[PDB]
Amino acid sequence: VLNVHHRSPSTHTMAPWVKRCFLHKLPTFLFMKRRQDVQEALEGVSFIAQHMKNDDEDQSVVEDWKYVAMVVDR
Amino acid sequence: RQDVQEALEGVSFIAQHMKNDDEDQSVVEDWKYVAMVVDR
Amino acid sequence: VLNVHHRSPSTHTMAPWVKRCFLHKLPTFLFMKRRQDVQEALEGVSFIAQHMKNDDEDQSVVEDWKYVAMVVDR
Amino acid sequence: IKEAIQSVKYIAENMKAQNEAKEIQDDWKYVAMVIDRIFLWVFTLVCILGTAGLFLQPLM
Amino acid sequence: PSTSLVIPLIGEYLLFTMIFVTLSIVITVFVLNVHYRTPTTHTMPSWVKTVF
Repeated sequence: VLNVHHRSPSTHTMAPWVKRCFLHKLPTFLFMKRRQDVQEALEGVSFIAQHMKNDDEDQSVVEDWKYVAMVVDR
Repeated sequence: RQDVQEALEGVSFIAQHMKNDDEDQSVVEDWKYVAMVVDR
Repeated sequence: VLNVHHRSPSTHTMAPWVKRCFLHKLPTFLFMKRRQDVQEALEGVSFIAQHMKNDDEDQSVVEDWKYVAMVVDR
Repeated sequence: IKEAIQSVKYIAENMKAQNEAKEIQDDWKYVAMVIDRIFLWVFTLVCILGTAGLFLQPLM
Repeated sequence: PSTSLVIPLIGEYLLFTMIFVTLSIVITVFVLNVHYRTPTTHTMPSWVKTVF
């Protein structure tokens, strides 16, 4: 249960059965309850927004792994 | 024009957030140096 | 050799003799080889860029301390 | 005026370089995970083979 | 006893397990050195990109 705490999206991928099992049934079962120069600037700001959104997605998945490890621990 | 006004407030909020973050980082580095002095 | 690994740029100053000794001669000897609302927005973006430049410089110096620790270790 | 746009370009280039460095560090972590798994399987097979061939089989 | 005629199976098993656990720590120090490694201090080779 310590190995499934440090899983990241750059190494592993969460299977759909551990999606649907360790997040809905058992946490409710174990009482958890949860002009040209201006054009390049828009490209840079869009790249910054895409990078921060990808960072938030990876942080959400690693928090999901931490919650799965907490449920298996309990 | 109404869409333009909130972006400047966003930039000002980012500036104030990073300034407060740098002040907190300076204070915690000051605590680390105090620990180093007491240890020596 | 573990003390010199945790030396930050904010609390220590890298002397020129460790520059000339543990970075050039010994990594080759040991085969290492390495409008008042509008105007403040521009000043804020300039401040963000200068702070990221300073952060990159301090990160480079602390990685330089880590490399000095690695050379002394080998 | 142009300095702010060049600064945004600098921020974007810095974040791209940091992303590529993080990719290289993830590759270094993944090759260590691969070496860890292959030696797990090798020592599991050697341990089971030793406890079979040296401990139970002659002593029965 | 300290009879050098034959060795017990349990002492042979203990020696076997001690040898392989020592080889396990000399493997795990290598994988800890491989793990904590950055591109600002080391260059990653080309043959390690295909094999490992």
